[PDB]
Amino acid sequence: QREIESLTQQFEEKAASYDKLEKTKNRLQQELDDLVVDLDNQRQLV
Amino acid sequence: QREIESLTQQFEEKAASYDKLEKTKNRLQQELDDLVVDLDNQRQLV
Amino acid sequence: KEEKGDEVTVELQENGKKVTLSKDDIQKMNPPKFSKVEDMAELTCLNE
Amino acid sequence: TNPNFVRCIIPNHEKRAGKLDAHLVLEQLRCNGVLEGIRICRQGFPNRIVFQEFRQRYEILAANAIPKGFMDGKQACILMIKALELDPNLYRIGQSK
Repeated sequence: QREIESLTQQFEEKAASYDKLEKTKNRLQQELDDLVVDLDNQRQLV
Repeated sequence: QREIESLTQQFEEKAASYDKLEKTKNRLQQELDDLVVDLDNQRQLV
Repeated sequence: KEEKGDEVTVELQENGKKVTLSKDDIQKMNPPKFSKVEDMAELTCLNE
Repeated sequence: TNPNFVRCIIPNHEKRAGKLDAHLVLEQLRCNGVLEGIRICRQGFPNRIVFQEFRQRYEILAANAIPKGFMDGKQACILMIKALELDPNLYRIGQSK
């Protein structure tokens, strides 16, 4: 029972950390795409 | 024992997914930094 | 003001009140030139 | 048919002029998916034209460069696009469009 409780706790903590990472990853992708659009526009201007 | 095995499997799979996400996060940061360096030159050129 | 791990310490400009947010919560400001700008497609950075 | 959307936003539920609930307009804008739509609009390529139409509409700009003899019009389009010196990120050449 101790091992079950420990494993579920570790799984929940890992899942929470994963969820946090996933959100930041998603925003980083959006920022990257928008910066690529900006860079293409600078190339066009030049 | 079934529940122990299930929890360890889920934990290992979650940890593998987390490890993969960590790699992509690291690359995204590098790409962002390099794109900022690119952008910095373009403003000066314009 | 400053940053710490996954978080940022900030002061609201309307009243000077201090508060801490996640680096995922806050969004980048619209520059003065883009104030009331027409087509959303023209924005320097897409922020809700 | 080809639709043209014109989206309208509720400022408040008290039917009042001037007053605006930020959370109402925020969530309406979000569920309308405009923040995602505008991203693909700028990221992709919204204009598109068939190569023969592109040549017949703009050939005047490269009439000295484009050969008179019969061939795949996309070659003539490439020559014209090169004469205009367009950045290759601003367009994409398909088999027809």
